[PDB]
Amino acid sequence: SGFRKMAFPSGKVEGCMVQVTCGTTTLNGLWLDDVVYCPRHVICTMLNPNYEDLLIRKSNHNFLVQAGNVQLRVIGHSMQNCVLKLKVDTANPKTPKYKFVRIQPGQTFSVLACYNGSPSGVYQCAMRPNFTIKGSFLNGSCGSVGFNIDYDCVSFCYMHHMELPTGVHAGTDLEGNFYGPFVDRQTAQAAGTDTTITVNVLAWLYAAVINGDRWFLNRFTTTLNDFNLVAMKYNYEPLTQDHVDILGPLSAQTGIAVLDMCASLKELLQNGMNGRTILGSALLEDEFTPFDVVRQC
Amino acid sequence: SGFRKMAFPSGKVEGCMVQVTCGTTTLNGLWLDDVVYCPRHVICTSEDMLNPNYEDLLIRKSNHNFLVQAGNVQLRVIGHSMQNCVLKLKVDTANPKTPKYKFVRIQPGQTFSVLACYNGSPSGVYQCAMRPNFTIKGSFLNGSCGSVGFNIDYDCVSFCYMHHMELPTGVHAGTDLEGNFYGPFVDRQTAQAAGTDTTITVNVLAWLYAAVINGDRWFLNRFTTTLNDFNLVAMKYNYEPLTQDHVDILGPLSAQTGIAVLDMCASLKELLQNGMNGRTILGSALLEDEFTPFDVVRQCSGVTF
Ligand SMILES: *[C@@H](O)[C@H](Cc1cccnc1)NC(=O)[C@H](CC(C)C)NC(=O)c1cc2c(OC)cccc2[nH]1
Ligand SMILES: *[C@H](O)[C@H](Cc1cccnc1)NC(=O)[C@H](CC(C)C)NC(=O)c1cc2c(OC)cccc2[nH]1
Repeated sequence: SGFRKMAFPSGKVEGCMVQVTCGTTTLNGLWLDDVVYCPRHVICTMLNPNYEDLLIRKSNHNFLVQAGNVQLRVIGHSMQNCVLKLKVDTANPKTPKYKFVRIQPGQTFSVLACYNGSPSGVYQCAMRPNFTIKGSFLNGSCGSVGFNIDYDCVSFCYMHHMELPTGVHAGTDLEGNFYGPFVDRQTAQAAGTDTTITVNVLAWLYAAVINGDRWFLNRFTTTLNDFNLVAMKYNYEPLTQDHVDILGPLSAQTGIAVLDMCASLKELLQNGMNGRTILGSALLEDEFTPFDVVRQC
Repeated sequence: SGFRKMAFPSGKVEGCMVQVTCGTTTLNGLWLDDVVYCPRHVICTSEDMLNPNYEDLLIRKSNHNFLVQAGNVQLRVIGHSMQNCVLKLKVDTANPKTPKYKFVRIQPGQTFSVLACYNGSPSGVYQCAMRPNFTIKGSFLNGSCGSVGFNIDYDCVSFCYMHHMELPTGVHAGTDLEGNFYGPFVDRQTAQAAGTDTTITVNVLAWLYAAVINGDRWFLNRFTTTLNDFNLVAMKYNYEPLTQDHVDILGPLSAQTGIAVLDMCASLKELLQNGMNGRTILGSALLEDEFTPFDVVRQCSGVTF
């Protein structure tokens, strides 16, 4: 029992992390097979780069790639969306089975925060509805990646690129397509209104229940359309039938019908928590997916 | 910027986790050089667990009653020792992946990372604190036994915790890697009292500094206090008394922020007496005490391994 925000073991990703330097700039790259992936702004001196015109000026020898102390030799370079892809003479012997994945808003993943090619720490976070993440990313953290692990397979879903003036974080998938509307330029850019991930809050109540926290369990039910009315009011994401289907196995575990759980949540939204806690949080937690709960419970 | 509860990178420990089986009980072991460390309660039986005589039980046991599996490989158990509450199963092969490591006994209030494992296979990593009452509030399911807690100092893995049991209340208890329990607990199936917990005052202060460093200053007040008057508020709220040693350890944080320790304490006093008024600090509606002052500086300066 017990319930913690857990990250995936980071070892398979630790073995892919390298340092990439171009000119003055150093950040992190991901080394898989004989390719090294990193943010393309590694080639910048920043307020509106022409990335094609700045890339042109660079040649293979202008890129220094270091895997621990081993200096890799760069035999090719190309730019795909917002990532640069450096061909190196040497396939990474520690490449795990991996995939590249574009996650949907609401899904979760682990971040291995790195500096100069070396790991500092690992932590779990969620792709917000507005396509940002609330991480811990200092200068030099760019190129750190987010990932999920299924048995033996590393699904890479995020690579870090920037901090917004608000202090949240934006980045790309490993094809270099930004999540959200952001661009890799040094402007004030607006995230967008955020919202809570309702299907994740419900999953976490199911987790609370499984752990003996049941005080919020009310004697009401509600309808999907009537709950949704309340969720719009409290900037919660609309709950869909797909979400109900997803919450089914937790419903049958606890014997609490999803729409019953929705009525408990409605009353929580409408009257607060009254100073109590749920799984040791005084807030409604929306960064656990239904899959996350099942994996841990 | 940003501040997260961050675990150490777990790679060096992942290569040390194995699956240990004795009779019908399987759980996790830690394989370092030619030794596999695990909870001795692995040798026990359903009917033995109210008060096992571990010495008697260990004598009836033969190396070949112990199956240490490492991935697809199976390791050759050569010897069997018992050190306090841990078993020491000597195997033929040394772990080629053995990190540089230490065994360390930590203090209440310090933090570490747990690599939660089931069947010798890593499941997830998370950062937690040894509570003042020597329990931990983790996430541990049957078969999570023998998972380990550690800290990393650039190169060297300091193992401090090995998980043994869940108390009837749902919190966790375990030992150091010499098998000595943290707290009054014993490795038997009986009710055992954790006894009163307190909040780790020095860690709450460290986390308020982390909040200031990250732009979250609303709680900063125009007051001061002394240690003694602070420690009167704190005891009322089951906060650990703050010592001069604690104030000394916060000094680097006071210096980078411009906020005297006792000033920050005055702000915490007010927070205990009046709550947060529905507001958050670093995303939390409660006061967080699982970041030590070393954790804050480490994360905020981006230390690496
Ligand atoms: C780790 O494998 C679990 C710890 C745990 C975690 C969460 C909830 N419960 C237990 N394994 C254990 O071995 C603990 C150790 C005791 C000393 C607390 N549990 C048992 O050892 C145990 C109890 C038990 C019972 O009920 C008494 C019946 C059959 C087998 C069994 N094993
Ligand atoms: C890459 O290491 C840093 C990552 C970082 C640093 C500190 C905190 N969090 C993340 N990212 C950058 O240097 C990028 C470079 C891009 C634009 C090519 N820029 C930003 O991350 C950035 C620009 C910017 C602006 O506009 C100047 C305003 C506020 C915040 C902000 N962040």
